[PDB]
Amino acid sequence: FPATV
Amino acid sequence: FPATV
Amino acid sequence: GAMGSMERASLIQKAKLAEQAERYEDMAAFMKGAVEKGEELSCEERNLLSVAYKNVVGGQRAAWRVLSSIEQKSNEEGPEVREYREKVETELQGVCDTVLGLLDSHLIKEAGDAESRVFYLKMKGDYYRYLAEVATGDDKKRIIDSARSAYQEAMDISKKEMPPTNPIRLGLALNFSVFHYEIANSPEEAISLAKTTFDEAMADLHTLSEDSYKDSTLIMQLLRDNLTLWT
Amino acid sequence: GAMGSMERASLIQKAKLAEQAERYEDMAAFMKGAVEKGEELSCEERNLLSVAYKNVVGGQRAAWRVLSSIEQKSNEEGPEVREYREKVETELQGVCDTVLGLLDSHLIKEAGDAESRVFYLKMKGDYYRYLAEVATGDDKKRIIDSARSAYQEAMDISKKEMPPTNPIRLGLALNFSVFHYEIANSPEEAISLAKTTFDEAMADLHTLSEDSYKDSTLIMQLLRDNLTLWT
Ligand SMILES: C=CC(C)(C)OC[C@H]1O[C@H](O[C@@H]2C3=C([C@H](C)COC(C)=O)C[C@H](O)[C@]3(C)/C=C3/[C@@H](COC)CC[C@H]3[C@@H](C)[C@H]2O)[C@H](O)[C@@H](OC(C)=O)[C@@H]1O
Ligand SMILES: C=CC(C)(C)OC[C@H]1O[C@H](O[C@@H]2C3=C([C@H](C)COC(C)=O)C[C@H](O)[C@]3(C)/C=C3/[C@@H](COC)CC[C@H]3[C@@H](C)[C@H]2O)[C@H](O)[C@@H](OC(C)=O)[C@@H]1O
Ligand SMILES: NCCCNCCS
Ligand SMILES: NCCCNCCS
Repeated sequence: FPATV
Repeated sequence: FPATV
Repeated sequence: GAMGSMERASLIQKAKLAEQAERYEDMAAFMKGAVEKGEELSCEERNLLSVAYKNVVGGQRAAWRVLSSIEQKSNEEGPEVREYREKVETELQGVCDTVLGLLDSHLIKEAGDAESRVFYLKMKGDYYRYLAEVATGDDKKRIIDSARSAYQEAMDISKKEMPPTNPIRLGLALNFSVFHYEIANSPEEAISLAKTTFDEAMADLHTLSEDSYKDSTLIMQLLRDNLTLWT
Repeated sequence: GAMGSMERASLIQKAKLAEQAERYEDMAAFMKGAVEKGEELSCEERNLLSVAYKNVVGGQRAAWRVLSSIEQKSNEEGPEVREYREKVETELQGVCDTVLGLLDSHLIKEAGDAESRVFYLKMKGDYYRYLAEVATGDDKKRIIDSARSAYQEAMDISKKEMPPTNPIRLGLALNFSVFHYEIANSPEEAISLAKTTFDEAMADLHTLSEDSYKDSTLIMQLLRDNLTLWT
């Protein structure tokens, strides 16, 4: 999955 | 800490 | 409510202890109690609220993904996997509704300064995005549009009031770019947003103090990681 | 009770799904529901019960250790750290009492075969040992003796009925050795037990099938790790 913050 | 299982 | 009899300072102190102990459910409950005292959160307090709920919902989303994958394999060429996936899904939805309720009852209307306003609107887009990940009914389009509208309002303010290296501005762009890619089926918009955000921040790193932007440096690496994954 | 309306097979199936999803609180609740159906657990089912509670109490013990350490620094040369450490401690105690209650009401009296009997008595010693780690009152000595008596009964049976390479026999020796070292202030007994256990199992590895004892191999490495830490 792509990274989020 | 020592290992336990 | 549940934390009604505890002093606000004690709830904040206990939220910090729960963070050190990795007890994110307790940390979220203490921070909800603190928000419910009715005073505006400080910058450090806003971070505690966000970390606590991001960790709680993070665990539920990881579990939902595992269950959803097992369920998808069971329907290829019993009721238990579906029942358990629905249980996890309802718990996840309950946590997102709790966060969205705190944002819309306390935090958003009182936030006047750009930094807090963008922070809470980013959270609103994040929690609507988590609800969109599990939405399967006639409500999915409205949930997705609620996430988009929150992210878009936050983007409009951050571009006007914050420098391009501000970690909240960068984090919002990182997450709105992921929303475009994963939720709105707009990979070109996701890529354009991550690229412009990274490029604009790179050109502004000349104005910053050396050890003052470790968070922005980490977010810039995450934009680059996504751009590498997508291109 | 809470899981009273669900079929036993469905509870076991859901316990396995919860394990894959890393939802150990759900896994423990499903396994408690399955034990409460009144049928004896199978070997695979006993492992599910043990893993679920070991992970739940593991997290609480890690948190208690962090809080206890902060509390110790605050009393060197407010009430919040103590209050929160006591909250975590009471939750941990509640989980140990739940496991001990299941062991003493269902599982131990019905276990006739050596493998299950030693498994449940090892669990009884483990959960009394976790209660001893936080015990500070006039009850501490009795709790420690309850852990010792459970481990000792399990040791007596395992030496008579199981080969020295049996993973349950090895795991019991690993944990009873840690009890001697950390709880009973008997480092010489802890070292002697780990050394004899390791040596006896090494001499019996000649009788085993190549890929059939990965668990015993892992436990033997843990005995060696403790012996290295202590000597
Ligand atoms: C519980 C909070 C603790 C652990 C005390 O702080 C978390 C972190 O809190 C701050 O960092 C924030 C922050 C994060 C940084 C990227 C962490 O940076 C490093 C270097 O670890 C991730 C966090 O989840 C947090 C609080 C959240 C956000 C996110 C919130 O959306 C609503 C938007 C971007 C980002 C902002 C607010 C960051 O500034 C600080 O700037 C960080 O310290 C440094 C040196 O960068 C600290 O690690
Ligand atoms: C949820 C359980 C799953 C993940 C399905 O199984 C856990 C594990 O279950 C079994 O292993 C047990 C077992 C463990 C093994 C040491 C794991 O081995 C490897 C190679 O990972 C640790 C577990 O906590 C468990 C179930 C517990 C005990 C412990 C219980 O005390 C009351 C005594 C020693 C040990 C015994 C029962 C082990 O046999 C199996 O032998 C393991 O498989 C292999 C190939 O060794 C499997 O990983
Ligand atoms: N370890 C203290 C982290 C402070 N983060 C900045 C709050 S705005
Ligand atoms: N992955 C299945 C694990 C089986 N372990 C042996 C049960 S006694």
